[PDB]
Amino acid sequence: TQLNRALSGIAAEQDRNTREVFAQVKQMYKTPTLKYFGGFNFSQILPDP
Amino acid sequence: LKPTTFMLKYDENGTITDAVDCSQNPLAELKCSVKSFEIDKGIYQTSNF
Ligand SMILES: *[C@@H]1O[C@H](CO)[C@@H](O[C@@H]2O[C@H](CO)[C@@H](O)[C@H](O)[C@H]2NC(C)=O)[C@H](O)[C@H]1NC(C)=O
Ligand SMILES: *[C@@H]1O[C@H](CO)[C@@H](O[C@@H]2O[C@H](CO)[C@@H](O)[C@H](O)[C@H]2NC(C)=O)[C@H](O)[C@H]1NC(C)=O
Repeated sequence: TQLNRALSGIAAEQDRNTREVFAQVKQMYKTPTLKYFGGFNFSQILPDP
Repeated sequence: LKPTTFMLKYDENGTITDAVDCSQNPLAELKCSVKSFEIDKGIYQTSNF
């Protein structure tokens, strides 16, 4: 019991760590079509649709 | 009479007031595990299959 409870606790805090870093976004926003914002080419940082 | 496992609640004077058959259904298998008659919403760990 102690073992199972120990590993599940260690495992469950790995999902807490991932949401604490990434999930700071309240709304999903769309990818704009314009990526040369004043010449600033942003095609590499954005996802390729 | 069968060799099963029960959990027994004792009052202030040692009267068995309530019992849970630990092999009845997966709900009652959980109450025997966590030592409670009332269990909060979520996922809890129980025995392996
Ligand atoms: C911004 O950078 C992208 C690369 O991320 C450039 O896109 C490439 O353009 C060349 C020229 O036709 C193509 O052969 C490549 O296939 C393109 N890359 C991709 C991933 O499609 C883009 O040209 C740059 N912007 C400007 C204004 O030069
Ligand atoms: C355990 O037994 C005692 C008796 O010694 C109970 O105390 C009595 O309880 C009744 C009603 O519950 C009261 O009317 C009496 O006045 C109590 N007597 C004394 C001396 O306090 C006690 O209630 C029992 N415990 C439980 C949980 O029922």
